[PDB]
Amino acid sequence: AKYVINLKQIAKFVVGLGERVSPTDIEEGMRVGVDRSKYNIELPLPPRIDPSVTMMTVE
Amino acid sequence: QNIRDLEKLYDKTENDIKALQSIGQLIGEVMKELSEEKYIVKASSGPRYIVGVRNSVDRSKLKKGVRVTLDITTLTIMRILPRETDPLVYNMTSFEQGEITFDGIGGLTEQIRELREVIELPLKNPEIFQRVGIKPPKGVLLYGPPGTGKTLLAKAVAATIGANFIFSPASGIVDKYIGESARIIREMFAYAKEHEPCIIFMDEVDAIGGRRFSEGTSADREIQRTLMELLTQMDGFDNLGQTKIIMATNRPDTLDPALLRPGRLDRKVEIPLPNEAGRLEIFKIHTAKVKKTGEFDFEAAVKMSDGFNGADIRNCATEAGFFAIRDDRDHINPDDLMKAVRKVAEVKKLEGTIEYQKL
Amino acid sequence: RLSHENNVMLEKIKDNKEKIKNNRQLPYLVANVVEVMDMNEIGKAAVVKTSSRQTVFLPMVGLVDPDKLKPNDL
Ligand SMILES: Nc1ncnc2c1ncn2[C@@H]1O[C@H](COP(=O)(O)OP(=O)(O)OP(=O)(O)O)[C@@H](O)[C@H]1O
Ligand SMILES: [Mg+2]
Repeated sequence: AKYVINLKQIAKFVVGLGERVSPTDIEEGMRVGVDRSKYNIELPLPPRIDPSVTMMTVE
Repeated sequence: QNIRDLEKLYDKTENDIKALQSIGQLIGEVMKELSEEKYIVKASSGPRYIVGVRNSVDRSKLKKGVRVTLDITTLTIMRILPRETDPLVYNMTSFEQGEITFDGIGGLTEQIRELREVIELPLKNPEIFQRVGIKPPKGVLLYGPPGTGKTLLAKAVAATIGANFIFSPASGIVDKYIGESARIIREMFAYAKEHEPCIIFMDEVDAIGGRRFSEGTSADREIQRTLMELLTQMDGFDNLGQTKIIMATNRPDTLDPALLRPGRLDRKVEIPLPNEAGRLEIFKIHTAKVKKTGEFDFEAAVKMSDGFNGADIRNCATEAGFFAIRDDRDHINPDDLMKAVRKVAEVKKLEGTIEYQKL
Repeated sequence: RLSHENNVMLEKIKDNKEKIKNNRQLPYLVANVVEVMDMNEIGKAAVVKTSSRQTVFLPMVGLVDPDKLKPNDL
């Protein structure tokens, strides 16, 4: 299994896993904590939300 | 053939190994000759460099513009690579083909003559254009109501006549990054100069053709730069050598007057709605492949299809075919064309009353 | 003669494939092939265009069908 990663503006690498995440935990649209050197899929992250949509939540 | 094919597989693996030994090289553009061993080469990355050349490269063929290969480590010129074709230009000229010919176009015979007097005549008879003294025309702005043949004519021109065609969508040029909405046009016009004759054909140009705003937003300001880049490479400080531009739209009113000037856009061939005798040709063309099963006198359909525009007649053919299917009959009947014509004519009221001004 | 040569060359093929494997390791960069030329006319050499904005020329391509590369092919 190979994953295509779209680092915002540095590159468009094609990368494998990093052994810290199950192969079924990554799906298209998810944000990946790609490793800095010898890039790898380490930690999936919550989907990006615009900050301006955050304070509109009464706590 | 065991041993021989195994040796062939060995040659393939050896080629893979040789590729594994090889390395890549950057690509730049030579812009100066400081000395016999010092050149000022640009790079696709963007920075300039002072690069020493090899010993085998012919120094004579090194002027402003020639593409060269740069070794990644020491930045040394290696090869003399020829001119470049941007991939977003090959992806434009490599359209399929188109199977329709000038026979398929019906009713349009005078406007076909007007277009061919600019597309074919200068490219195949540049002597009458000399003693008479006329300056050869450049632009042909096809325009008319939506759905009369403004695009089908371009497909016929691509199939017929010849010359290296370049189909150009309107939005297929605009990119997000700064300037790339104009670099694409620059390469489009540069490719033509190396492939004379060229019949560069934009389409739906009212996307990048709008009357330039005076207080538009940021988006409408970068497009205007593209309109400037397109505008200059037709009458600017250079002569278009052998490039003809065909230009199609549905709303010529929303076109920048600088682009509409006679001299940039020459004879403005207008494709009108089919008129009576023209519509009979459309009916004959579009209802010839269908399994006709009667004395198909389209005179009633010609009378009723008032204001019908081209593709609509094809839609009457399609709806008649559908109606024949509704009764499981395997071929359309002359009284089933009538139902389809009526059904399409009723829907024609949904469309706005098509209005346009002869420029 | 044929038997021993064939048996040895199958193993050497396995060796060549293994040597290929030690360089087909992730991660890769992604580039769009700009245009493929046969420089021998003046052996297929392509001109990739990396996402890092570098238009890197290649003396020759490998591990990929040289005839099955078209412009805008990731
Ligand atoms: N004279 C004609 N004879 C036969 N078919 C025609 C004719 N004119 C147009 N058509 C039909 O028009 C269709 C092709 O699109 P068409 O030429 O109507 O678009 P257009 O008016 O150029 O479009 P746009 O509004 O996007 O600029 C085809 O289905 C073709 O059969
Ligand atoms: Mg059209």
